[PDB]
Amino acid sequence: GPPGPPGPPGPSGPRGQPGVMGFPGPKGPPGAP
Amino acid sequence: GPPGPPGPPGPSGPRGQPGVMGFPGPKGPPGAP
Amino acid sequence: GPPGPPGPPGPSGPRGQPGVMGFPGPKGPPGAP
Amino acid sequence: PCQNHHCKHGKVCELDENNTPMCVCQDPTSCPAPIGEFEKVCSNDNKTFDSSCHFFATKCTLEGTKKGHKLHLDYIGPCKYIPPCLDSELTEFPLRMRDWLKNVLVTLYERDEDNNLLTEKQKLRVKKIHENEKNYNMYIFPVHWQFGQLDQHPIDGYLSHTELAPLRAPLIPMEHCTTRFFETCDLDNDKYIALDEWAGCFGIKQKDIDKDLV
Ligand SMILES: *[C@@H]1O[C@H](CO)[C@@H](O[C@@H]2O[C@H](CO)[C@@H](O)[C@H](O)[C@H]2NC(C)=O)[C@H](O)[C@H]1NC(C)=O
Ligand SMILES: [Ca+2]
Repeated sequence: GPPGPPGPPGPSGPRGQPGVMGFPGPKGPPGAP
Repeated sequence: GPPGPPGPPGPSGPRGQPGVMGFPGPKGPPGAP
Repeated sequence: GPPGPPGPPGPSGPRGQPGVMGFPGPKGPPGAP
Repeated sequence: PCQNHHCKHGKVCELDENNTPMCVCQDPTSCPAPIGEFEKVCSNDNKTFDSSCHFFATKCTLEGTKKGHKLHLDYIGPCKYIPPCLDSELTEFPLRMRDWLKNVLVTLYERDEDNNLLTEKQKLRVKKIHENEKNYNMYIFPVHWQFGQLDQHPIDGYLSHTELAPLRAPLIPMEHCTTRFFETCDLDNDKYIALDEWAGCFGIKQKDIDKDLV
């Protein structure tokens, strides 16, 4: 006879790529007196 | 009867991890003399 | 008939979050004498 | 026949003489070349590897050496020179990091969409910490929260050297002072850092040490 139903959904995709480096630190604090 | 067609693709994987931390900000300017 | 083979693995994850903002810049040179 | 087998860090899937999944050590040779310089890791011996994988698959098929006991994965980045932590800097330091923690926290408050990064309680200590177009009255939580994150193997109130890795490693090559700052936190030299050691290190009086913030 004719073909039977279509298999289940497959595996979850893999993890994404790592984001980019982060905004540079703020400016350092002035060398007091 | 032969086996049906393969099924949907698995739900999308998980958002990749974050990225390395940022560079230290710039050396602060000079102060009271 | 037989249910077909499981789906294929899904879509890769999205890109990650950007890293963390770096350290604040070093201290400031002590003003001129 | 393999997709459904996940092997520990360092191992991969290879089929045994019966076609039934098993786990053996990885051919370091077959890992992704560093996508940049960042992907590389340094090692106790100022000796560079191309990636995490590359260190595992090396170390994996190893064990019980004495020249290897004194060899562990030192930090992310490739192996560079690290200048000495001068006392001037090693002081100027807790004040910088703890500030950085504050930001680290705040830079999370933003990304957290449904208690995935901060609880609700915390998200509301940060709230009361953010709103400040005004100093010590902030750092308190950060420092703690940080300590929280670490002490975890096992949770006991102390910080093993291994428990620091995830902060010491990614950090050393941006802050030479890092290695120093963490050994001179362990006041009593217990080779561990206890919350007290850890709070006073960041300039936090013991009257604010609220052991519930972790
Ligand atoms: C570890 O190895 C690195 C790099 O292989 C060394 O850093 C170098 O130092 C010399 C100066 O003597 C420079 O010419 C190189 O360009 C430096 N590399 C860098 C960081 O770009 C470092 O001296 C070694 N450190 C040790 C002995 O632990
Ligand atoms: Ca612990």
